[PDB]
Amino acid sequence: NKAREEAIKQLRKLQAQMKDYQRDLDDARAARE
Amino acid sequence: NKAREEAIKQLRKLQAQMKDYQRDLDDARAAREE
Amino acid sequence: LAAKKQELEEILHEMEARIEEEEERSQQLQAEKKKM
Amino acid sequence: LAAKKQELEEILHEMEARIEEEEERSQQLQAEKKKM
Repeated sequence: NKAREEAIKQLRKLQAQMKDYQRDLDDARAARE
Repeated sequence: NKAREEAIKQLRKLQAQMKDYQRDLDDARAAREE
Repeated sequence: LAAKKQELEEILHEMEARIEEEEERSQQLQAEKKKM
Repeated sequence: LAAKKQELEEILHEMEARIEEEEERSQQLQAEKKKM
């Protein structure tokens, strides 16, 4: 039961890491101009 | 052990959220400057 | 199962927050369509 | 608790479809961004 908290935390981490890595390149391409 | 792993898991989501916030702020700043 | 269902309802409210995130993302999509 | 689990599974499948629509919205976002 308490492992569901760790599962939800891992899911949130894996869902947020993609945006965290993509927004850097987004900022680079936006400020390129 | 499961409680320790869960304690080590809430920081992963928190660190990912902080990194996403920083990168999104950088993206918003770049868009405003563009 | 009581503890499991309590945690699942917590995860459900987190999914509702994620639905709010989808709403924000749709707002951003419309803003991008109208801005560029 | 079993009926509660069934309801939670229903809304979790709802959230899965919502995440699918989220990825599709991200595809539309990147398409609008590259549309030039």
